[PDB]
Amino acid sequence: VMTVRDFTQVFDSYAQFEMETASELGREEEDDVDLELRLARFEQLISRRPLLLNSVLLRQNEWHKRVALHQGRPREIINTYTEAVQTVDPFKATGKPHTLWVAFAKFYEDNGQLDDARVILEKATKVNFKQVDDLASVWCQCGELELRHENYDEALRLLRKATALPARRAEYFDGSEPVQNRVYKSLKVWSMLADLEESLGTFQSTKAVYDRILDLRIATPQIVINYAMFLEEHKYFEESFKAYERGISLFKWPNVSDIWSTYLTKFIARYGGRKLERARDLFEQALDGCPPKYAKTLYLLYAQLEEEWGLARHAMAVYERATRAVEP
Amino acid sequence: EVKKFVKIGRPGYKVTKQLFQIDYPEIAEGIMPRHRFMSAYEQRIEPPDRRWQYLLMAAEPYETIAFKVPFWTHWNRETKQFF
Amino acid sequence: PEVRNIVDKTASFVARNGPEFEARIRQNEINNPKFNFLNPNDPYHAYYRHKVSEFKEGKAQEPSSAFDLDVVKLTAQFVARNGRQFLTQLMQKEQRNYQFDFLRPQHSLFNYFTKLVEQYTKILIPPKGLFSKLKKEAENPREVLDQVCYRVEWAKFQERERKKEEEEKEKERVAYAQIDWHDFVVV
Repeated sequence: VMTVRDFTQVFDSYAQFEMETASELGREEEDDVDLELRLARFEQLISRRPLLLNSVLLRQNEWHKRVALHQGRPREIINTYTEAVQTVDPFKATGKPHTLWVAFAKFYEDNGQLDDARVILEKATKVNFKQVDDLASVWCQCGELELRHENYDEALRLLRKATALPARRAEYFDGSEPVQNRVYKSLKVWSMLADLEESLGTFQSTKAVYDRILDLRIATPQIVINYAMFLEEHKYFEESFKAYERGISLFKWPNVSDIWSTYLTKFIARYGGRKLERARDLFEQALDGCPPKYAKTLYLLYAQLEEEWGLARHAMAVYERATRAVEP
Repeated sequence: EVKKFVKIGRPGYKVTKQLFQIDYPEIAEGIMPRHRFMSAYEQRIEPPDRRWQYLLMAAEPYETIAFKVPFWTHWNRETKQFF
Repeated sequence: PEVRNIVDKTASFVARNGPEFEARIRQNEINNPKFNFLNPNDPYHAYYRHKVSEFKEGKAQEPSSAFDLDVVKLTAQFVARNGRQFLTQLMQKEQRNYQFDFLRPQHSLFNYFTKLVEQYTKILIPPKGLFSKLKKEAENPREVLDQVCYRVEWAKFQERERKKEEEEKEKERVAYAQIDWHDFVVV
């Protein structure tokens, strides 16, 4: 056939008497050519079931993988899942092939919970230099599957093994993205490994250093999680200084250094001795720069702490010194 | 100077023969297109079998409408169409 | 298409107000990657800065002898009185058993016949000698001075027209004499 509606003629004949070329025309010209004509011919031969018009006609004019897989979802084309898990169109993609290995692992879950789940996981794990978080996110999705299977011990096996194995290559090889982008990724990777702090325990006292070398560049988002973990596993002066410098030395405009000053003062009190020289001295050394981050957040520590010191004289010296720096 | 400031931008000739018509961008200049049909003997290669000739109407802002050849014209400027 | 709509949106805002508003908005929202497409930080950098050019220039779409002279005088007398395009006093003279040698338009004498007809019309306009005659000519050297100056002004405009036409033709001839002579090619 060389024209259209020849499809419908063949359909009428086969129907009164009741074809991948119709699919080749279901994936036809790009922008609004038919997207429905060969679809209607194959889907109204008489009518039996398209079962592929949806997938092919939605891959004609990413998420075309879902556009396919939702056609015959649970088990109707249960054998055609082989084709339906495919989104290849061989090209460069970001989140798409890692998402695709994750989706074939979910298909494996529905198919037997192991039949190609870790197969697809390892397949995507044997990819090019990391340099990007799509691969780390697919491997950590596989690790989330590990922690999901409720197997605590072997889930920690998978977490440790293939979440400290990215610690050999988390990011920074090549690309038009020049920022390494390993810090937050491998922070979430350590989160999935241990010290998730909301689900699992069994993190050692060295878990704080694990989180530190799990950032390995900086932890600006996770100064909070690092502070919590450090004052849980240690609850000491190293933890206090860790949280302080975690907010202070990571990023300016103190969305971190305000909470860092709070951590420094409150920890130097409730771990390192109360009302002492260390609290107020570290407080001054932390909030020296301390612009009006919110309104004025560099006196609300030292003035009140010099008043808690108990001495009217030092409290008054610090009160004049802070009121001469109240509202600049 | 006509050739020393001759920017060769490489736009195309989008014309139909069959009476030769082209579409072209507006250079904003009083120069109208100049055409001529000549012999195919001048080029930086000169492949043999040079008896077929170049009928070309060239202008400033467009790649000129040239072709084999085997006033009586004009260019509508507010509409940007050469006939 | 979130990143697509972001690149196209920054493209419309930069097709309207430009990379200066890019620097402004990036300094205002460079804490969050919602402006990372207008900054070096997102993958929509190239697509964005080019789509601004596209939607600005008009490539992108909104995001979604005495005897012969006497005979000519008689031809003018007939063309002054010919009152219909197909009815006149000369339709009979053409095929009415005589010679009609000024009746040709392909004869060059047709042009002198047209001039004689213009003269008969210059006599047949009511202001030309039918029933009204104005004396601003018979006793008017001031209107005559006005008319001399009017001819002179037409002459000045015409001299300018001739000079501009000569210049335009010379420039166009030089342009054809410098037109593309090497890259002859067809599409």
